Amino acid sequence: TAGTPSGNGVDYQDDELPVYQGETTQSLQDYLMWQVELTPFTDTDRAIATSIVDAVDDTGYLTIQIEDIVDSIGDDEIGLEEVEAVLKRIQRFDPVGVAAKDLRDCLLIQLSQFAKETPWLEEARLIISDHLDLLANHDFRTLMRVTRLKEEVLKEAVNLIQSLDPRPGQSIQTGEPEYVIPDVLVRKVNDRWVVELNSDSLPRLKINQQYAAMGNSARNDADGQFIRSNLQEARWLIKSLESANDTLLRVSRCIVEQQQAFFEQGEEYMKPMVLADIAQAVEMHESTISRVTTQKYLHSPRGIFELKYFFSSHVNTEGGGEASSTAIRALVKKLIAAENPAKPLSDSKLTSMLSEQGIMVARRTVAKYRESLSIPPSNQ
Amino acid sequence: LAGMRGLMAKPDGSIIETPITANFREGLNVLQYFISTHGARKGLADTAL
Amino acid sequence: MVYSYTEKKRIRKDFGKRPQVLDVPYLLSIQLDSFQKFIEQDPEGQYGLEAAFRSVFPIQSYSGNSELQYVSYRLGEPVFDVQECQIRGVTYSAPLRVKLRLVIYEREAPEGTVKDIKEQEVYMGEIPLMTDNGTFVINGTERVIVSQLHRSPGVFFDSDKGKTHSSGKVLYNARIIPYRGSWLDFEFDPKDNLFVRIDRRRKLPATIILRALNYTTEQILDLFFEKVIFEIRDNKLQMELVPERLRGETASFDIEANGKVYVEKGRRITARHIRQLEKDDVKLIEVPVEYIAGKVVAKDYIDESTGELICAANMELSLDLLAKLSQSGHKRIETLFTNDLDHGPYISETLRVDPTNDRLSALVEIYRMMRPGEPPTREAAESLFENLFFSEDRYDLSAVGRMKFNRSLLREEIEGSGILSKDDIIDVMKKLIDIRNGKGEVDDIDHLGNRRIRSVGEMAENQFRVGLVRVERAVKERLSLGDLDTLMPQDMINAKPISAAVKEFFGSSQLSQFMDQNNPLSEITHKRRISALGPGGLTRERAGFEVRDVHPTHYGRVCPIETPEGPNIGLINSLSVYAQTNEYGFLETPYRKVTDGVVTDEIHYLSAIEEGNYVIAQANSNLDEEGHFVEDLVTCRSKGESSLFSRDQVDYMDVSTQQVVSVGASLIPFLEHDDANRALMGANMQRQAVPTLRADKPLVGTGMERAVAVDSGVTAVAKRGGVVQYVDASRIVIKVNEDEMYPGEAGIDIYNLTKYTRSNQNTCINQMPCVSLGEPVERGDVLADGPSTDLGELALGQNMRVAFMPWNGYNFEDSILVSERVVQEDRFTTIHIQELACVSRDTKLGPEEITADIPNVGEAALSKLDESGIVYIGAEVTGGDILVGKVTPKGETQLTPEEKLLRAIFGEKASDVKDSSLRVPNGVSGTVIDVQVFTRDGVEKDKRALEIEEMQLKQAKKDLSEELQILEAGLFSRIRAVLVAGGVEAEKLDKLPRDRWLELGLTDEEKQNQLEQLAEQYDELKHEFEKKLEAKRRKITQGDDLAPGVLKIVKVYLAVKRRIQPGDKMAGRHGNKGVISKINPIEDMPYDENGTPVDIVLNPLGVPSRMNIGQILETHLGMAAKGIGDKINAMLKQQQEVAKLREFIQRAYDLGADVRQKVDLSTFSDEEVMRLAENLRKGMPIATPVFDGAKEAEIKELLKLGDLPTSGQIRLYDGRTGEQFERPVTVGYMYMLKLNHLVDDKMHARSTGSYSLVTQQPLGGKAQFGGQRFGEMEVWALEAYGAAYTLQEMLTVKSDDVNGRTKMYKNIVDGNHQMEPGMPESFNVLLKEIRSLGINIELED
RNA sequence: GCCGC
Repeated sequence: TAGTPSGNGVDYQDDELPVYQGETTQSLQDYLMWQVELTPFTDTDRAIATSIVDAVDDTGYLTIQIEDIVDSIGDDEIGLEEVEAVLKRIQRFDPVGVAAKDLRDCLLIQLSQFAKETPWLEEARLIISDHLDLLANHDFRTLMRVTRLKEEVLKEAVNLIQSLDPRPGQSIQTGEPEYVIPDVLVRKVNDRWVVELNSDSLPRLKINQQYAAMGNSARNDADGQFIRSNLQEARWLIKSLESANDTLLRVSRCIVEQQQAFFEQGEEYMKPMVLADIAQAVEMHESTISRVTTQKYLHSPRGIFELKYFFSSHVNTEGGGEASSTAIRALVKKLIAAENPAKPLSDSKLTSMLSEQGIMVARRTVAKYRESLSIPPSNQ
Repeated sequence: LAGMRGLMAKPDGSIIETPITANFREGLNVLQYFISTHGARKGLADTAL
Repeated sequence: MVYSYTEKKRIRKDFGKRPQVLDVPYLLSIQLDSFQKFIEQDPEGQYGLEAAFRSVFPIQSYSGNSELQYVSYRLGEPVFDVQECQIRGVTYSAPLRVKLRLVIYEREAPEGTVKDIKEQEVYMGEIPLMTDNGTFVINGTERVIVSQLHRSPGVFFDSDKGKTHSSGKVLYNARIIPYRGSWLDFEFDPKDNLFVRIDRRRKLPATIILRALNYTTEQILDLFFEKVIFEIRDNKLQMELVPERLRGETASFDIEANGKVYVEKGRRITARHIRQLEKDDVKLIEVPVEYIAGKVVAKDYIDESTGELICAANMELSLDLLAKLSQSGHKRIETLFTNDLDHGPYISETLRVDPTNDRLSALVEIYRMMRPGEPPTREAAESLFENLFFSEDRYDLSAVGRMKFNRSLLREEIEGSGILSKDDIIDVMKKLIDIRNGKGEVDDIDHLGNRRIRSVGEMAENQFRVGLVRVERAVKERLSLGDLDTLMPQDMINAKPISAAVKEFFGSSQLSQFMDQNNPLSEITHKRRISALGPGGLTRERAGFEVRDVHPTHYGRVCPIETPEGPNIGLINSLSVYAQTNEYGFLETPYRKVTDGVVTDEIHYLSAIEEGNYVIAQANSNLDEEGHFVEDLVTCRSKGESSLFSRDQVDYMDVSTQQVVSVGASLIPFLEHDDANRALMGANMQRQAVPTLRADKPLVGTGMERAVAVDSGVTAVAKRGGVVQYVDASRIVIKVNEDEMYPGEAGIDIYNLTKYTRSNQNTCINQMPCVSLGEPVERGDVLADGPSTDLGELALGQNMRVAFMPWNGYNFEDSILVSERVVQEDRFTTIHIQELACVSRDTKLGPEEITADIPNVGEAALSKLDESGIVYIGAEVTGGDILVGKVTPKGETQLTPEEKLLRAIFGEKASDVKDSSLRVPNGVSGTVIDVQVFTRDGVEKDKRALEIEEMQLKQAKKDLSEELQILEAGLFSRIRAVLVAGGVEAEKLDKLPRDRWLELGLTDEEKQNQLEQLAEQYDELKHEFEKKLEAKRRKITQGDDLAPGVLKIVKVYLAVKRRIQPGDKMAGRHGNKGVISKINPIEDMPYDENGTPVDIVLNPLGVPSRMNIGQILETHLGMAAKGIGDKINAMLKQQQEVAKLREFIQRAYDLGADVRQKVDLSTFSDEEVMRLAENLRKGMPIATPVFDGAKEAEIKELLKLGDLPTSGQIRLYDGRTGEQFERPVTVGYMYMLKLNHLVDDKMHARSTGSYSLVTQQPLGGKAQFGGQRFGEMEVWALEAYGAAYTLQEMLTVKSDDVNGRTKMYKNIVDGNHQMEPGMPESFNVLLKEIRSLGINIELED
């Protein structure tokens, strides 16, 4: 290693019998319930506040309906008239705009708490937020005529709109778990692309299991011999770990030899690898190989980190033989990305171009591929 | 400080025959300081146990 | 000659009085010698991995007709130096390459071979290398490895103090320790029977181990006891005479010699009667038959008539048995000594204890006893006994163990086998038996002749061996299944176990730890440190009072001052300044030989036993010009004692008084006027001082500051110094003198001075040059000084003007009153450097990118970020400012219409990517100092990174082109000389480049030989320089092979200044510590008649009860030194002529009472006198050695020469009222240190934070925002007060009441102040834990 | 490992 990162901060409970214990953390709802406790509320008001705080998502939005909140209470004199009042009180909390019904509600609540002398407060308070929101989503060229205002003033009214916070309530959120990957199966580039299995720790577990179980057995302080108590348990542990490691290594080897085309040259050279294809390769059932490849990750210099991605069973009735949709999806992404400023990319036109390239795909099949991670560039 | 340091010895509890005839205003010898280190260490170890 | 260039600049006035026979050692050679004897190869197997390789190899598979032949090894060149390793966070190591050959032996032909494959060397593991200072950079740290003091292998005899059975019975035991293997014990029960404890198992009698060596009881009886012959012929029944043994006995009957009475019956036994009997030559004499009744037969006499015989050895005889033996024809009967005067009944009683009389019976007995499992089959026991002892692999005494074993048994030979033989156990048992009988004595376990030292090299060798043995095991198996095609690398090279063991030892070990980097002296003390703990050592609680005591053999080996205080007292020690280690591993100290009545300058090193044997004189004993003692009777140490002896009686003399003081203690002036236990505190506190903004030399020293400063490796020392050519704050270039040079390529010296950098304790290490320009430099001179160093002298504090008086309660107890002038002048101000790091790793959502743009963050936080998104170099950051901008992707594949709307109004990401950026932690104010972006191979280089690369390569070519320029200048000079020799155009030739087209050809010889060779050398030099520069450039820009997950690492360094404050802790070097109580304005401090105020006010009450007299003497001597400096400064102000200034300096230097230091300004240059005077303008740096230094009279005459009061006390005035204090107040100069204890690092307050998941109780400790623990004694105090509500509020809510906490917080915010207490969650956890057992516990109503 | 006992 040319350079090594510094060790990440870790801790463990010392001078405490239940080792490592734990640590409490603050969340969005925990921080909202803290504010509920410190504001003057009645018993029923506190109950409603807890009910609507429980329904706040991580983004801080209100996933459940107000009418559903009223239904949940199931109490007389708890109609939506007072549920709305408690809801507004909660919305005016430290993450301003939290617990909002929708995007319009966030912006309307956020704009309420301002100097009231903002240069374009009233220009964007309701005219842009509470009305013609879809126009602001679009270019809003006609919005200038709709609001009877010049484009110049709107050019900064939308600037203020963007200055307003998009999704309030995810700022207080911490985010300590980075969900990093150890990449149990590193693979490298050689004259034939060899692959290896790291983090096995089987010899490490073997040595520790020896020094503990076989160590106690070999220690002649105890009468007799502990040849069956733990000596024939460490062997089972080692055998289980080695069997799992061998199965994983063999399956990953089959995947690599089949998908070497992906790693070589361009990435989008995936074969539609079905579970049976590797099942016959290892002479083993597909279900056992499948369970194995569910969350195992490989480290690639350029390739994606995920065994399941290679399966792509997408014969797609391609012209010569078969193909894979994931490669077809990458092709569609690249084609749509590199187009004219108009960028038609019509699902009929895109399908015709793909068929000319040799991929006989239906017109609607390309549309589902595009809608998976993109939007039509004014193709309508 | 101004008179003899006196008779002292604590290797096992006995007493060294020749005492320290020097105070702290005058210097101690290497031998006298080495002798006094025994009692110093004994006291310091007694304190921490 | 008399003084070096660096020492002529400022000469310390030594007070000496005793010449030095030898100088002081490096003090870090130990570590260096050990590791050099480790990595370095040896023609024999004496030292180096070579010994381990020969111990393991050759290896062959069972019945494999296959061998591994080993031939040599080689260590590779490291890919990074110490600096790059330390900045990158990697380990500084070297690749290990070993050449080995595989030979296949013929199966058909016995002892014949068919194949022999000698392929090239193979690579296994990486060996960490120690730096020139004795440190191991592993994972970018320092990690000194501490030496260990353990018991040497051998044989030892003890007596367990004779208080076990409360009967007053002393029980003697013997013990054998090998280097590796099982142990052996011999013990005595209160019944006096030999017992053997093998490997700390159950007690077993010695007869079975005796018989397992094929020893019959009869044979054993003869060896165990001396036999006496009883002859019964013709009913006479005569007795053989042994007068020597017959010392104490009662004559049961008249004893007659040759028919004449010699000793009457019951006649008193007298040494005179025995002598008279021995004088008369007498043959065998008759005795009463009844006496033999108590005797015990030794042999087993056989009856010639029938096979029946009395073989019952260890048994007595009966009267009827006499008739049986007479009838059988037994004329002579063999019986053992049966005497108890000095000898005693042993072995035979143990024989009566156990009846096993066969080798097989003993073997099966020991196999069953030591292994209580399956019974053996005549083979398990036979194998086990060989495995226990005398097995080449399982059991081994070292060469030290064999030497000690032979020495303890008084054997002429020193060398021997590593395993014990049959005779060794016999000799040990015989010696143990004799010890009880009276001959011999028990040895001391704390004697330094029984305690050995292991350094880093030996431990590294041991760990390498375990990796070898581990790898060798796996190697054996694959030879069985290995075809001829198989190659060594394919013969289970197994580089994994060797490297794993090596890194396990070097990284995670008890004796491996960070080196203290507060000061150079602290690093030196850590490097020279001896520990009794560790793997082979003793645990803390397992230690006792006697182990932690000062032993008389500690004299010149370990200082009796420096040691930790609380738990580790007496278990961690330091080497004395002159101590050295034996090849076996025993501490040594040097002494001067004494021949006749005159000491000789020849020096011998003696171990504890060697010193004890001779009478050693004291260091402070006066001598004559010829070397003869001035006084007949001299003080000496003979055998752990001290008394008066004649000068001739002395055989050796102490080389120096310091011989008994550690290097750290050697730095306490007037140490002998300080209490030893108190001095311990001063020596310990000296290593906690932090370097300040500017180093200041001690005005009062001991003369050891230069050795510590230079030997620590902190300064820059001229390795081959010539003349200084270029100087800068970061570089020094020296033009080496031509008197010594390496032929070819000439050469110059380049030194890259270290700038501000983090230390292990977050302090700053910086180097500043001491030379100006064109200055001559000799070998070993100091060019630049590091942290806390001044002109090559250790300078770890500052010189304060101190008054000793009480001041209105502001120095009550140990408080210190400091003036504001100290704060204004930035004395005691330190720089602290911190390191923060940010790493980007690929995630399931996707790669983690580092960018300047950040969602949901205002422009204000991005003001200080670069285009990449990193704080600008030199930015000042506080609070929670953003250092590196990083965004992690989120997981989303269902585009909700609102999400599409959010993406429509806002950016494409719509702030979906979360914010995980490096922000400054709260309470941390720092200025951007250094950014260290590292990039993965293949990924796009960071925009900031290319700038770092450009700086790197620019510096590389800048420091590389100098040698090329010098070489090309030399070549041009040679060409110019050649063209001058013929066809010289002078300035015309010099104007045209390329030597004016090489000056055409001129003569044929010049064109063919001179010009052609010059052009060839020019082209070769240019090509070599270009290739070297290209190689350096290619090395600079390379992809960083990082961890598979890791994508990019960015490191940020912050620098802060710590202002001096009252909550801060200060100390002198005499054990006088205290915290600041107040920072006083300058007009309030006491001042003298000239209007000069003091800087510090110290309490006089701290001196007399602490016996810190060195404080006062140091203060008086500092006053004298500053007075002399003041006189010199006044003379320099008025620009007096050099002659009288030189005269006054000379008068000050040669003052004293017969001091050894002789300095004359007569041989001093006139300019050098001026420079020296300006250097000692502040004060004269006096030096008083440890036990041989200045006296009161000398201090007084120095005070007189400085025109100061002789008592050391002056008149002082109150700064607030102007009134004179009644009594005179002592005023002078003292060296004060600032320790690493600060209120900022020790101020914490919590109202409410996070809590442990278990017990629902707040966390503990700062850096975690914890609460203070209310322990058991606090609760006892609250109970004693009767404060029930305070205790309930501490025990319940505000601690573990989950609902009570929130209710109390709400009430306090509402201004109610009502507890409303509930039940703690810890008690619920306890109830659940108890119920989880089989016990039902409930709360009744 | 260190600090206050």
